[PDB]
Amino acid sequence: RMLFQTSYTLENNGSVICIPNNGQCFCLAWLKSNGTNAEKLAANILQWITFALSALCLMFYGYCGWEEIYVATIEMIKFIIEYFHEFDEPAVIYSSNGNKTVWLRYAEWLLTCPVILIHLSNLTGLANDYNKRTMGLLVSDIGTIVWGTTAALSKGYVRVIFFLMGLCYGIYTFFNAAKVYIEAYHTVPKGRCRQVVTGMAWLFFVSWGMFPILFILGPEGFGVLSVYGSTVGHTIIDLMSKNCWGLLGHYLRVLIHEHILIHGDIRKTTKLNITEIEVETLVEDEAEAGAVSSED
Amino acid sequence: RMLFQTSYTLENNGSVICIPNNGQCFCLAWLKSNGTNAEKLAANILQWITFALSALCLMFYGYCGWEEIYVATIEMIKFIIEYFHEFDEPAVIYSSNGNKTVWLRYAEWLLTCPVILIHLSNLTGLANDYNKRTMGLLVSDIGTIVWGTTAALSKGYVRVIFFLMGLCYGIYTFFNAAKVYIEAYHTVPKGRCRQVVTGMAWLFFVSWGMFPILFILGPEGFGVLSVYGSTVGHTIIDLMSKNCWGLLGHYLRVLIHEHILIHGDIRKTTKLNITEIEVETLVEDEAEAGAVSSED
Ligand SMILES: *[C@@H]1O[C@H](CO)[C@@H](O[C@@H]2O[C@H](CO)[C@@H](O)[C@H](O)[C@H]2NC(C)=O)[C@H](O)[C@H]1NC(C)=O
Ligand SMILES: *[C@@H]1O[C@H](CO)[C@@H](O[C@@H]2O[C@H](CO)[C@@H](O)[C@H](O)[C@H]2NC(C)=O)[C@H](O)[C@H]1NC(C)=O
Ligand SMILES: CCCCCCCC/C=C/CCCCCCCC(=O)OC[C@H](O)CO
Ligand SMILES: CCCCCCCC/C=C/CCCCCCCC(=O)OC[C@H](O)CO
Ligand SMILES: *C\C=C(C)/C=C/C=C(C)/C=C/C1=C(C)CCCC1(C)C
Ligand SMILES: *C\C=C(C)/C=C/C=C(C)/C=C/C1=C(C)CCCC1(C)C
Repeated sequence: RMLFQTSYTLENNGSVICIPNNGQCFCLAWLKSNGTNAEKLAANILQWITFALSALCLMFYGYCGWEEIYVATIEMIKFIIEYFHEFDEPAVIYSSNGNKTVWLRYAEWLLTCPVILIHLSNLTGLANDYNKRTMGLLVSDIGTIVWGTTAALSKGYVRVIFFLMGLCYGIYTFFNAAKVYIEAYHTVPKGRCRQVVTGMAWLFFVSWGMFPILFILGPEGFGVLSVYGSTVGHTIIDLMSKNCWGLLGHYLRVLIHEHILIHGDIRKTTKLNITEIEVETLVEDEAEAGAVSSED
Repeated sequence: RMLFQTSYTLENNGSVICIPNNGQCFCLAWLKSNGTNAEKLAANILQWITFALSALCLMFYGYCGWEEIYVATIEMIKFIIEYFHEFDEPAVIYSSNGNKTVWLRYAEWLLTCPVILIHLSNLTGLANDYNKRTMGLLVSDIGTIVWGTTAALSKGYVRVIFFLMGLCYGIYTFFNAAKVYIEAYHTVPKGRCRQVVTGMAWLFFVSWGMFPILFILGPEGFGVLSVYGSTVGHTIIDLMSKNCWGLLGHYLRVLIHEHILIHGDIRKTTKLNITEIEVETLVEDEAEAGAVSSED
């Protein structure tokens, strides 16, 4: 079934490989097993469940809001490609140094990173503007993925360097993502909205933190995980990172917009000090509309 | 000098290739010449000249302004890698379907696309905020590059489809980039500043428009251009796209900031209709500060 050379003969007591002169690329490295049938079976189940959640989130969003639908849109196109060509090039890149690189995974990331990070910069959905910090988040995160993809394509000390360059960009991303969530928390009304923001923060840092961990564990790192093993781990954090996070996002947005429908846009001036930061706290009381320096 | 297999024997009248069983990947496709010595020589000269311009722009910017320096920073790191490992994997990816993909080129693009597009969204350097349109520009442009990179890694009708998907995202980018330049033109003071904005628009559309043209002409498309031929074409549009555009950008920014130093921030309300758009026209006269509906 492969469309590289899979048939060869060993000659001179396995010191020579002879192949048909049919123009196909050849490498033993490419033919290594992707894992056990149990790992594969587990991966095909989690993918269908991902397809189901992607399908239901989309129809649900069908009843502003563009970031959640798009991540579900990209996720459904991803599943149709997995279904037909999951291990066909270039869903997997089989390269000259013998590496298998899951370009399918890194491509989806590059596609939706702006969408997710714009949504990070718009949790309430009320903003029409994005600050300087949003721009640093996008630049740092895209650098991270570009260095990481380069690390996956490389070997030896070149892989180590590009991974370290990704980690430096990544730390800058995590640091600034943390400030956004802190501002969001003190912006939204006091009740359920702050539960959802707290939920989104946990989902975000755990699921995003797991990507560099799965890199180090996978064939791109120390080869602890098999390819199916890596797919299974990716499906779990994929469900958290995309479907669940966007679902919680849409829910938060609904709650905020309903607050404007009942109480109206009643802002405050919570001056944080987690520094000398400032925030417009939506409240349910018209009376409350003053400067509350809550130095953290 | 290659670190894939370069030594082989033809057997049974060229129907069989025999290779040392040394674990190296092998493909004839990878060994095709990259072009003539004249093409190579031309490419090495334009690269040094690019290194020189990248070096001088950086020192010059050394005497806010972060987008121009970064593009020169990424450009210098690019040249040191070209100098030592231009045709080593993964600066070029040699893949199982026989393709050579210049990952070096696509990586630089992904890295700086936010930087350039943020700078597009900040020509005057006075804005502290970015509108909804900036976000669509970044999402569309990163999609374009992801589809294009996928097209370069693919073959046959799969390459055609991903290229078309890139073109659809690309058209959305070009359309919205055009509106930004139109707003910028009617925002800046009447004199030299509008010459520079006009210069930046021409540089941008010509240099950005040439990338899909060089794709179609290169090994990733109809193979009209050789690899050195493609490098030469890339160096020319690289000089325009990065160094020259950022230099004109820094110059514009200086002019605008000097306007605030002499006349001060005197805005207007030029209501454009190229629709029902609005603009804050910086003027050199305190008197002029009214609504000028200039329906285009
Ligand atoms: C064919 O090459 C193989 C290399 O595997 C040789 O087999 C082994 O021989 C050495 C003895 O020098 C042992 O260390 C290994 O234990 C042997 N077996 C294996 C499975 O590795 C074999 O001797 C060679 N034959 C000739 C004629 O050179
Ligand atoms: C070895 O294979 C080659 C294939 O190139 C054969 O060479 C050619 O033979 C055919 C005649 O059937 C001609 O059409 C070509 O013009 C020949 N030359 C070349 C350069 O292509 C050759 O006949 C084969 N030998 C044997 C014993 O099968
Ligand atoms: C801020 C977010 C917090 C979470 C961040 C997770 C921290 C992971 C860092 C590990 C350093 C260890 C070195 C990593 C080098 C990776 C490259 C590699 O695997 O090298 C290939 C090998 O040398 C040839 O087979
Ligand atoms: C909006 C910006 C204006 C400028 C935009 C430029 C327009 C280029 C479009 C061409 C369509 C022609 C089809 C292109 C298909 C490309 C894929 C390809 O080369 O296919 C490989 C081939 O089939 C196997 O060798
Ligand atoms: C599809 C959805 C998401 C959220 C994908 C996220 C991917 C990452 C956060 C990747 C992060 C990396 C880091 C932090 C450093 C090493 C290289 C990586 C790209 C794996
Ligand atoms: C390094 C600096 C720049 C400005 C790089 C730009 C690259 C592009 C504009 C690429 C555009 C593409 C398009 C429009 C459609 C086909 C795929 C491409 C990625 C080549």
